[PDB]
Parts: sequence; C-alpha cells; structure tokens
Amino acid sequence: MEFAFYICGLIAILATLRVITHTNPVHALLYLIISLLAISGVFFSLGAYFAGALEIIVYAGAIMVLFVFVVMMLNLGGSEIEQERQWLKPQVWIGPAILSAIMLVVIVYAILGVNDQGIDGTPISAKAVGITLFGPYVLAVELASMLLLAGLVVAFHVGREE
Amino acid sequence: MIPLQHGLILAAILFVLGLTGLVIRRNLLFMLIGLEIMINASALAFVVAGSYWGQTDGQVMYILAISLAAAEASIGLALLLQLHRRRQNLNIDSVSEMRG
Amino acid sequence: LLKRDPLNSMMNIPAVLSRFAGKGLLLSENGYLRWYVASMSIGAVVVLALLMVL
Amino acid sequence: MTITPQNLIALLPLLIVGLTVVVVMLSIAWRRNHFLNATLSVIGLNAALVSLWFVGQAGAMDVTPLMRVDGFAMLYTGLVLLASLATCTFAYPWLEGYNDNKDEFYLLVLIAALGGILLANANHLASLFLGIELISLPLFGLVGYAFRQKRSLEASIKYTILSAAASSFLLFGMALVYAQSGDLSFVALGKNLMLNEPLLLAGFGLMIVGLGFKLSLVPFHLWTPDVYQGAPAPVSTFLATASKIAIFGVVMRLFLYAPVGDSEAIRVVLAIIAFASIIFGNLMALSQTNIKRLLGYSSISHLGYLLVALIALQTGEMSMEAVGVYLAGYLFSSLGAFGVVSLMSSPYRGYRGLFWHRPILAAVMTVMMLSLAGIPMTLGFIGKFYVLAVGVQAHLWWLVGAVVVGSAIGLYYYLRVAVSLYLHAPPSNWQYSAGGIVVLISALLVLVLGVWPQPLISIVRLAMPLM
Amino acid sequence: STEVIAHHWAFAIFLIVAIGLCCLMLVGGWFLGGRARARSKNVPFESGIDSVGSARLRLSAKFYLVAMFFVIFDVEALYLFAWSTSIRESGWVGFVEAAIFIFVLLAGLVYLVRIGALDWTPARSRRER
Ligand SMILES: CCCCCCCCCCCCCCCCCCCC
Repeated sequence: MEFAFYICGLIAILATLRVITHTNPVHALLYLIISLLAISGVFFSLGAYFAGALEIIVYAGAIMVLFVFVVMMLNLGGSEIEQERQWLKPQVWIGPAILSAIMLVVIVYAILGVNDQGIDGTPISAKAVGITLFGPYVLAVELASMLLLAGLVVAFHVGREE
Repeated sequence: MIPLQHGLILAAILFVLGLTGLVIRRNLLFMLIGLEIMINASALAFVVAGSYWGQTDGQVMYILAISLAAAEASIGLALLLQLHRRRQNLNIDSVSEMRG
Repeated sequence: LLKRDPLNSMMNIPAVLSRFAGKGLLLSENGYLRWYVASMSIGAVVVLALLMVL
Repeated sequence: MTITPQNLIALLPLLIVGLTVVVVMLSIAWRRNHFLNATLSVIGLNAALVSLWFVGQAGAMDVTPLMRVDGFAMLYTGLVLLASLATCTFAYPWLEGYNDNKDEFYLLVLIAALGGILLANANHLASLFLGIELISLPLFGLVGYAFRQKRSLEASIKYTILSAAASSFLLFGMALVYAQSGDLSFVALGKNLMLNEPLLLAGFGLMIVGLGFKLSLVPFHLWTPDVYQGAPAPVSTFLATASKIAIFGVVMRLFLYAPVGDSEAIRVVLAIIAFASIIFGNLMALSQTNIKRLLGYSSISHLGYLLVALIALQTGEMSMEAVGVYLAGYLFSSLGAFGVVSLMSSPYRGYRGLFWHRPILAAVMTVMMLSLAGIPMTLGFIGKFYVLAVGVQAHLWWLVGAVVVGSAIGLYYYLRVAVSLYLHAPPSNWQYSAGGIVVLISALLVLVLGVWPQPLISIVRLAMPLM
Repeated sequence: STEVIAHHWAFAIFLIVAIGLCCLMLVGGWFLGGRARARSKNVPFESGIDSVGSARLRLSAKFYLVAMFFVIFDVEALYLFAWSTSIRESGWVGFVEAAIFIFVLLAGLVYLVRIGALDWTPARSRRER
C-alpha cells in the first residue's frame, strides 16, 4: 500500500513539473491527465475510493473541454510552440523559483512540526460520504448547487459570440 | 501506517508547482491549468487530512473543492474565449492598460 | 534669513515624505496580473515566516 | 441532529433569496423582461429584509453543524441585503443603456446576496469557504458584465485569476488546519491544546492570505483599484459594500469563536498587516485623479481601520460593537459615494463642477467625502472614534498612530475631491429618481447618525451573539 | 484475509497481461511486413489532391458553450452519485433535499434551453420550411 501511494505521488510530482514547463499544449494536457490519474491512485491508496473515483470521473470531462478549447485556438503548428518558447527565459523562471522553494520549505517545516499516528488506510465507502453529505451537511449541498448555477450563468453571459 | 506528513508534503509540492506554473507562464490557458493544479492540491491535502482522522469531512471538502474548480474553470474558459475573440492572442501581460 | 519661514518648511517636510512615499508605492500598481500573483505569493511567504519566527 | 421547523423559521432570508433566485430564473426563461425581473429581485430582497424580523422573533440557534444564527448574523445579513438592494437600484438605470441582455445582473446580485447571508450565518469552515466562493463567482460575472468594454474584461480576468489563487491558498490552509485539529467547527480550533503549533499557525496564515485578498489587505491589495475601476459602477458599489461586510463579519466570527485568537503571533502579524494596510492605502490615493481607484485605496484604508478594531477583540468586549458601527457607517458612505458615481455613469454608453448642473448629487458626494474622512457631524467619525477607543483600551499605540496619520492623508484627498465638486467646469425617469432618493437618504442617515449616534449604538449592541 | 490479496493479484495480472498483449501485437504489427516507398506516401489524405494550407489550423467548435455547461452538469451528476448510494439511510428529509437539488437542476436546464443556449445550429440548418 506504501508502494502504490509513493509511486503515484512521484508520478504526480513529475507529471505536474512536466506540465508547468512545457510548450506543447496537447502534451501538457496529456501529462495533466497522467498527474490526475496519479492523484486518484494516491486517493485510492488512502482508502478514499470515492475521491479517486470522482477525480477520474469528473476531471476526464474537465480536461476534455480543455482539449476542445486547445484545438479551438492554440493549435497552429510550430508557431504557437515558438511563441510560447520566447515567453520562457532562464531569468523569467528563475525569478519565482526561489520564492516557490522558500514557500515549500516553510510549509514543510510547518508539516513536520505536527504529531503523527499514521494513516491506517481503512476504506471509506461512498455510502458514508453520501450519508454525511445529505445528513449533517445540507446547506453545503444546496448552496453548492446555487454556486454551480451561478458559474453556469456567468459562463453563458461571457461565452456568447454575439 | 502511512504518515500524514508525507501526504501533506506531496500536496504542498503540488501546490507550489501549480503556483510556479501560475506565475512563470504567460499564456492564460497555462495559468488556468496551474490554478487547476493548486485546487487539486488543496483538495488532495483535504483528503489526506480526512483519511488521517478517518472522517468523511475531507471527502466532502474535496467534493466542494472540485465543484468550485469546475465552476471557476468554466468561468475562466469563457473569459479566455472572450479575450481571444476581442484580442486574437492569449498574452496576459498585455492586460495592463489599467495602472497607477 | 528667516523670511522664508524655516519652521514652516521643517513642518512641511513630512508632507513631502508622504508624497514621495505615495508616488513610490504607486509604481507597484503596474497593472500586470503575473506580478499580482507573485506579490500574493511574496506576502504569503512573509506572513508564514513571521508566524514561524514567533 | 435533524432539521426542525424552527430551524427553517431561522432560515428565512436564505430560503427567500434562494426562492427568488429560482423565480427570477424561471421568469427570465419565460420572457426577457428587464422591469419584471428587476422588480422580482427587489421584492425578494425586501422580503428577506422583513423576514429578519421573524428571525429575530425566533431566537439564536445553531442551525446546522454549519450555521449559527444570532444578532450578529442578523445585523450582517441586514447590511448585505441593504447593499444588494442599493446595487439593484443603482444598476437599473445603468442597465437601461445596455444593448445586450440586462436580466442576468439581478440573478447574479441575488446569488451574491445569498452568499453574503451564508457568510453572515457561518459557524463552520465549510460554510466559510462556500460563502467566500459564492460571493466571488457572481462577482466574476458582474465585474465582466460589459465585456465589450476593455477595462471590464481586464478587471474580470484579473479578479477571476487572483480570486481563484486566493481560494486555493485558503483551501490549502483549511486543509492544514483540519489535519492539525480534526474538526472543522469554529469552536474546536485548538481545543486539544501550548496554543502555538506550526501546522495550525501556517494553516491560519494561509486563510489569512485568502481573507486578506478578499478584504483588500496589504500585500494582497493590488487588485482593488484595477477591479474597482474596470467593473461597472453598481458592481463597484456591491464589491465595496457587501463583499467587504460579509467577509469581515465571518472573519470576526472565526477570530472570536476560536481559541486561536488568543495566540500572540497571529495578533502581531495582524497588527503588521493593519499598519501596512492603513499607511499604504492612504498614501496610494494621494495623487489619484480617478474616483474609482481613489475609492479602492479608501476601501483598503477602511479595512485596515476595521483590522485595528478586530485585533483588540480578545482584550476588550467593546470591539464587536465598534466594528458593527464602523461597518454601518462605511456601508452608508460607500453607498452614497458609489451611487453618485453610478448615477453619473447611467445610462451605460459604449466630477469637477458637479454642483452647477447636479447640485443634490454634489451635496451627497461632499457629505460622503466628509464622512469617509472621519470628520465629525458624520457617521464615519463615530466609527473612527470607536476604532480609536478600542485601540486605546487595549494599548495599541502604533495602530492608533497609523490611524491618525492615515486619517490626515485621507482628509487631504477627500477634501480635495470635495472642493473639486464646487469649482468651475470649462434621468427624467423615476428609476433615476429612486437612485437619487437612495443616495439622499444615505447622506441624511450619515448626517443624522453623526449628530445623534445613540440609536445606532442601541441597535448594534442589541445584535449580541453568544459570548 | 486471503480473498482480498488474491483479488488484488488477479486485478494486477489482468492489467499487466492486457498492457503487455497490446504492446506485443503493436510490436508484431510494426516488425512484420515489408515497407512501401512512394513520392506522396507521407502526405495527409485529402481525397487525392493536395491540401490548402494544413490541418493545424484553429477550428471554431460551436459547442464550446455546451462544453462549459457539461462540466457543471457533470458535477451535479457527481452530487447525485453520492446521494443515490445512500437513499434508504438518508430518509424522507434527504429525499426533500435531493428534490430541491434536482428542481434547481431542471430550473437551470430550462433556463439554458429557453434563452437560446444549447442551440448552436445555423439558421440554414434549422430545418425550417
Ligand atoms: C512585464 C512584467 C513582468 C512581471 C514579472 C514579475 C515577476 C516577479 C518575480 C518575483 C521573485 C521574488 C523572489 C524573492 C525576492 C525576495 C523575497 C520577497 C521580497 C522581500
């Protein structure tokens, strides 16, 4: 169980790093799919089967429309990759790299300072998540439905051609 | 049996990688991709937090996190389509006429 | 020597300091989004470091 | 624990705003009629405002694992409902000139009012996060409502990207806090504690980053003049009033109900953020020629003053009423100023010497400019006096010195705008008249509660939550 | 127990043999059979005449609005996935919450249908008259 979690975590880290430092949009989307598959594998190793199930179910459709928009605008041959290459320079990425590194080491210092007892890996079924979702957490569900409705209304209002 | 610290460190690494892709990348689509990476990393940290305590609260917070992720992705995708329609490029540094 | 009112200029010094500080701070509002995200990250690092040192 | 009918009695504004959201949706889908859906939104908001009376007659109850309703939630719900009503009233004459559809504006305003009410009633981390996002997303829609205009699209893109980043920061800090404590309730943060542990402190710092973005706090304040200028003027009114009121109310609920507020490090970093916010927001508006960016820096400074009033909450018991009085005065002054701006920007096509063609709007604008400066005979002075008393009581001398310096700088630029209203420059419809009446009652309320502030003190002190 | 590790091993062997079989037939297809040489072999197929431009042009999909609605409706679907597995223990009150949820879902769907969204077909292709 440790092996699957650690291999999926390493794959997720590598695929995210390849995502943020790539010029090809379709290859970046493929590595993003790989990273989210690895994230769902991490979820499955921790016993949260529903979390990994929703990570593959709803993000396969999310990156699908990302592919649709990439085909819609970004694909132009080598010109788009060449234009994306000029925006990335050694100073340009070395600027915020040390900021991300110092933030990461501060958060790691924070993480290591807490007590630990180990994750037992006991599976949590979708039945318990459904009971808690429609039980103690009513208003989260209802106002999340209203939030998604609001986002849908915003998408309709902005995304019209004419 | 699996340490909580390693899962939180993994989530932190993914979060700072998403922020690196948010800052250093100039095309708006990669900023939205990096935003998706941070929201997935925060959701992942919530699932590790819920799995350490053996509660469904982390999974419910993950559900809310990805509902927000989907809604913000649709809104940002519509805004990016508007930007590409009325500018014909996805340079985010040209959005600077409002200053001072 | 005193007809220029030196005490008035001495007390008008912090008005000049306020104007200079405001004009210096207005240079940070260049209007770039990536700079805004970088400044948010900088502020997060700063507040986290201040919480760790105390 | 289950839901009792008394819980839905206490849930009246949320249910009414959701019902009128659905009703406005169905009326828009039936036929695109601007006046009908506008009247429906105003009717629903007024119905929630008068259902606040039945909520008060019900009592204070912990309605959910999520929500808690008391006088605190009642007062902030009333403030955000008044802000939403004024936003609709200012928006209708502006929307009369919109060539595109004018019906989604009121739907987004109603959904954002629902998010503000849920933020006012929040007693859980999940409720706090959902309320923040439910404030932010209709603001993404409303800021970029006139996407044909370049600046509105600029502000929409900037606000969306920055607020998604801040939501990610806040959610990661939330996850770290939940990993530390194990309960997401507002009363169980650190109950197992030796109150200073690095994971809980880092989580609260990241939530501080997110909320300080949402409260225009330094150094997460750079979006405020840009988003305020780019957005439409009723959207600027709503973002200045309702979002700030709701997010600061839930911030005070979190920092009062949790035992983490007793920690010295969070108080120290909040004092640093408040000092920087006051000085930076006042200094940045010295040479501002545009009224929207000036009011954005004004919002930064006033949220810094609110931060000073919030820092001393653990020591003195009079900080909460100070924040309530300051937020009422700030709401009225911002409503008046942004309403004058909106009425000057209406109808939508695409302030020097304003007294010589529009004298009543100039009078309202100069009254609100006097009020925002903390000058007596106005409500902003009463709020500044409360903030100064709270800072003096808990011995925060750097903060009150910063308040005095920032008040002097605000005096300079506010009074510059006030005299520029009266220098020499080189409608006809009852909705515009309704907006003029709204800003006139705002100015009259500011003047009357500056002369005689005691009824507002009584109403604010009667809005007393569980100590 | 023993059944669980047996099932895990069976699933792992299923994955490994499936991927290895796909790779093996790909390798066998690539290695067997002689190659062909032609002047126009490495040209995209466009019914026998050279292309105008290339196939890497940007193509305006008309259903992008439906796509960014599809993400939202997929999230509503995941909420109903979570509800539907625990209907009996949720009780009638949970049925009331889900009824309100689904009523808001159809209200949004009727709103999308009526305002002209979910309709991207051209005027000549609307089958009028
Ligand atoms: C054309 C405009 C381009 C704007 C790019 C902005 C890039 C910002 C990079 C910031 C890097 C900071 C590294 C750490 C500095 C020291 C710590 C913070 C300040 C105290």
